[PDB]
Amino acid sequence: VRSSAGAVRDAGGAFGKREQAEEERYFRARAKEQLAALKKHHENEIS
Amino acid sequence: ATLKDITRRLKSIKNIQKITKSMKMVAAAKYARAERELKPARVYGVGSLALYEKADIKTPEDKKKHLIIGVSSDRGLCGAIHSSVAKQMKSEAANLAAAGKEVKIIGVGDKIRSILHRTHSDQFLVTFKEVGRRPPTFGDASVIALELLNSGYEFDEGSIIFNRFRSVISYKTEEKPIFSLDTISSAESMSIYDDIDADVLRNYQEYSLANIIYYSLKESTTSEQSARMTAMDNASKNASEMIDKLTLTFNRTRQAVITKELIEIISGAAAL
Amino acid sequence: KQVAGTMKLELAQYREVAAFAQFGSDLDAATQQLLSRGVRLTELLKQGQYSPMAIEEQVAVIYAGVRGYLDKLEPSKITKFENAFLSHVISQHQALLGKIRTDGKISEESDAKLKEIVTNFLAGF
Amino acid sequence: QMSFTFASPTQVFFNSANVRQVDVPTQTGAFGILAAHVPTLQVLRPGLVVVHAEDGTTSKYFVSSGSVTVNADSSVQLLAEEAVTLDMLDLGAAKANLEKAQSELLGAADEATRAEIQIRIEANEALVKALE
Amino acid sequence: DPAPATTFAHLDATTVLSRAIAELGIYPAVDPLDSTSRIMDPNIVGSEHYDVARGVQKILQDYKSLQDIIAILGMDELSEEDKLTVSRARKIQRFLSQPFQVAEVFTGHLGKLVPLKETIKGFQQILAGEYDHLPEQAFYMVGPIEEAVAKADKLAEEH
Amino acid sequence: DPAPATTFAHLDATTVLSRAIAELGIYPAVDPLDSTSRIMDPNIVGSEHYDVARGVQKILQDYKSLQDIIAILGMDELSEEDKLTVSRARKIQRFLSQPFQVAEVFTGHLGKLVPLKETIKGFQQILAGEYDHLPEQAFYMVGPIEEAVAKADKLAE
Amino acid sequence: AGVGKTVLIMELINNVAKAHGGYSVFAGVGERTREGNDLYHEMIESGVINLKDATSKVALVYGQMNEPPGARARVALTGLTVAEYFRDQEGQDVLLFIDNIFRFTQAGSEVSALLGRIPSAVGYQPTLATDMGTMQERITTTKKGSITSVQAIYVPADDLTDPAPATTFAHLDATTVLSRAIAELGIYPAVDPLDSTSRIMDPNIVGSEHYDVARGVQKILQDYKSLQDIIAILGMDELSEEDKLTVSRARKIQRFLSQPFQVAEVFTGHLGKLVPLKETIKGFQQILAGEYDHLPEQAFYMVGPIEEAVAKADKLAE
Ligand SMILES: Nc1ncnc2c1ncn2[C@@H]1O[C@H](COP(=O)(O)OP(=O)(O)O)[C@@H](O)[C@H]1O
Repeated sequence: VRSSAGAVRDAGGAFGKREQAEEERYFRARAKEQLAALKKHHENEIS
Repeated sequence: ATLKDITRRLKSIKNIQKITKSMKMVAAAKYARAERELKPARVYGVGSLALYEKADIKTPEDKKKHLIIGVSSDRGLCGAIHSSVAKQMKSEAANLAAAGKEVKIIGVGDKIRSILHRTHSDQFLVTFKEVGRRPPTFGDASVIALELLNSGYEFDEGSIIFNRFRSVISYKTEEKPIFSLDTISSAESMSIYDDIDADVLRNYQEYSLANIIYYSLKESTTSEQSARMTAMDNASKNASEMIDKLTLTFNRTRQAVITKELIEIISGAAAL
Repeated sequence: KQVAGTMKLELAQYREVAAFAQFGSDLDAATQQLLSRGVRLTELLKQGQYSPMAIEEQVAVIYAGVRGYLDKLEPSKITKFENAFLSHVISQHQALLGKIRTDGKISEESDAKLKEIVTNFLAGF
Repeated sequence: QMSFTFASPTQVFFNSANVRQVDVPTQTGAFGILAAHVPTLQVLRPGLVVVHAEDGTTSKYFVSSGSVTVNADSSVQLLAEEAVTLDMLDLGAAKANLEKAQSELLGAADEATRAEIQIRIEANEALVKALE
Repeated sequence: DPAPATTFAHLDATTVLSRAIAELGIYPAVDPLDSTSRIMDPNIVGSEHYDVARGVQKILQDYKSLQDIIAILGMDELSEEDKLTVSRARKIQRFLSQPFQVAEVFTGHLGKLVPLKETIKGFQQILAGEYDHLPEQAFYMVGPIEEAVAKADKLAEEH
Repeated sequence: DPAPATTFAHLDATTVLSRAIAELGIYPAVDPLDSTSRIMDPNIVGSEHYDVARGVQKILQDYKSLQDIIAILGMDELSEEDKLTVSRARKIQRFLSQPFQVAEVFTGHLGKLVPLKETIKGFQQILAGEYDHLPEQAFYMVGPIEEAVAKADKLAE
Repeated sequence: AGVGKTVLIMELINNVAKAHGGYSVFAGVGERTREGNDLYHEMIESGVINLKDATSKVALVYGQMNEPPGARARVALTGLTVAEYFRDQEGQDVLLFIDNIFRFTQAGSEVSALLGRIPSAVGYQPTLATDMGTMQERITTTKKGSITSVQAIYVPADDLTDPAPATTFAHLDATTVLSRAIAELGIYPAVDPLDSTSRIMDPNIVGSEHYDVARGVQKILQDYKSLQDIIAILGMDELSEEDKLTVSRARKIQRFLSQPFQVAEVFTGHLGKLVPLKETIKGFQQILAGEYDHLPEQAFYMVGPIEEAVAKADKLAE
């Protein structure tokens, strides 16, 4: 047996769930910031 | 479990073991660098502390303001570094609040802020991020000192908690006191220092604050990198010790699968 | 043999510090140079459908790559360099390729001429 | 005797050394420290500290800022924020920076900027006066 | 298994639907790093189509490799050339999803057809970085790329 | 295996003794998350009994889920609620162990019968948090929780 | 492959034919025809086989890989027959190389399947234990002579509990682990000093001085292996004097384990040496006690007795 790439997600163990949750956290934060910036740009562009 | 489950778990654990091993290498490199940089900073900070060491300034214990500064980095995976520093910070804050002091807290590093944002959440005065990503410098200490002095908090005393780097295996959560020019002026032990008005004395106090912040930054950075090296070494050893058992189980299950399939084939062949 | 003998060792060294490639920084110049040579060597071995290369051209490309005339190049461009350098050598210096093909060896005269060709081309890229 | 300790954050020049006399600048006024100088605290100004060993040797280190402490037990601690030996500087850069600062001080954008430019001015001025 | 393993040799194109992708809600669940074809060549489909397809596959594979690190370090520790890789890969994963006209019973959305040019152009743009400013959820279950832009605008407005 | 797999359907209450627990020294080695009964009903055993049993199982299951991370990243990489859960789970795992009368010759310890009310009370207390100050080993091989407190007192001197 | 298996086999053949007068047999069970021809020509070149003057030291028996299983399961017995003659009817010691011993069990398995016998645990024949026993139990030291068998071993799936190696290892009286990681370092033979083991590493069998020297070398090499990590992490400058001394001793011992082989002269060019047992024990006793802390590492690379290492040390400073 060898090791593949991205096997932690495949295993589905605690580490896979933990990784998926961490990634979702980070990108939820960045999505909130990007949505705020998009609203701000849309207000700054009516002028 | 089935052969597929053991195969898949074993692959994942091999991945984790490799990641932790490379992490231990990187942490060892950053440790060598930080422990090389800490030599001059150790003597620099010790010299800075020398004054208050050898002219004792017992603060007047009838003050209301305090300041507790904890030092650590943004990153985890470093043992109980942040845990110990936050434990000391909360211990001191509670002991001081027993007497009704208006304590306040500056957290250097996001981890310290987070560990103390449940209780002592309100007492935060200001906090800093991007600590430990790169080695600290006197510029960082100057920035912390500036953002402390400008913040309109006339603290009458303070403590700084950090992780003194005893050795690659051990660190000690040390605390160093810090005072204010109102304490220095009224400290009779300063009577034997000449050319001391309230201008050079408190410029010197500002510089002393910056010095202690920088010394604590260097000590804590070295301690954090040593702790991460040890933690990732232990994690790699745990992963390997787990892969031993998982490989044994995988081989047992592989042989069981071969035997079972073969017995099914020959039992079908015999039955007809 | 002359060229792949050292290419094999360079890739062997790269394969045992491959994991760091992500971290990349935070490491000394030793492993940094190891995995900066390995990436170039790897990107030389990429090849396309139904386009085999004559032995002398493989030797020329691996010579350029391993003797060190590529470590100052962004990896993503390496392929282009190859697909350019190859053609260039095919056009102008056919005599050198003929000598390598027939002698079956990189004589120090041919070695020097090839170094000159690689240096001159790499200069104007 | 005197126990000297001259140490930039980056590097340490003397650690509990034993020098005869050390001449240091200061906000109040540049002055010299000998083996029994009365205790004092001071904060340095852009200048050049001059050290002399037990013998008659000398050494000049240009210091930007810091603090010099002289203690009861005859222990000098000269912590300098940026201490560089003179052989690390170049004239033209400092001179041009000084002249630029003098030029911009006319532009009283604000008192804080006036003070910042003044600090840069006399910094480079000490640099040139050390190198001129 | 012997049955699918033996069938693989009798097809000119396979689209291996995956349960793991279908768990992330991406529908169709087609596995980008296991679906293959025989006409995926620079001669039969054109240079730009081929370059974009290989770019999508390579970025997804890089993301797969990165997830192993993200498992331990957390994702704030990733370098700044890789956080970009992860974000782009997530955007591409979402953009590969699409609502079908026969799934209106499940999703409620309206089925769409995306001619080839829109797909190639949208993936070119997502790879180039022309959409680093939109949230990833802006691409979930949309047709052409312009619809992802409109959806991002609507999310922002309703924010 | 076909034999136990088949017999699982003929029993009211099963009690799965496991070698993994026995290698930890806990005895009886009963596995708390494989043992089952058909009278684990709030209308049969009351509500306090059922709630205590289900809280014990919930916390043990949470600790089992954590074990995968704990075995590599250590306990220094857990939230504070997770550290507290692990501490309670270890206390409960130990407290489930009991010394039997017939095992005096093995252990030397004195065999105990723990009445049902004492068991419910002790586990209710451990779950509430009335014993977060004691160490794990204070619960190892004791009868009712009074003996656990007494042993924790002995260890403190 | 690539580690020195054939050169080591040739050296063992030569030394045992030279220091004992005992011949050797090579039973190539399941032998690739290409590899068999290459081995034949390597031997002819190296002198162990000689086509002219009836002084060959090897009897080659080849059961090729393209013969029905019934013939690959019996060639080991042909080799054993020749060697048994050399032991009983000529009363001497013999070497018996068996490359490979896995292909022997596999051939037996195929024969048993052909006959129609229920396959055992993992598809191996039901008679695996006694099929191995009948062969392995004729390689012994009777009262006329001895057959010493060197059996190349392949471990299927890197599984040391597979029925084939599991049955084989019940008979092995020693193990020699050639490793690539030591051919890279230039030490030859590549024998791995730590993986290699033996049953007679017992003070009763080999003696107290031999035993203690062997354990001293093993301990120091283990310590150097452990310290290599710390040297690779925390730097060399942070090691005590004793640690640095052990590193020096370990590097010198490493280099001293290397030896020049009379059959690999054309590679090294160095004239081959045959180090008698007592000389080896003396050399390692001296190196461990510290008598040679004042010599350079390269003075030990590819030398025979220790005194020859001293001679090299002198000649490399003149
Ligand atoms: N003692 C030695 N001296 C010099 N070279 C050696 C020695 N042992 C092994 N080698 C080299 O290692 C290579 C391994 O090849 P060989 O052992 O002959 O076949 P195989 O790799 O099948 O065992 C040889 O070509 C030889 O040059």
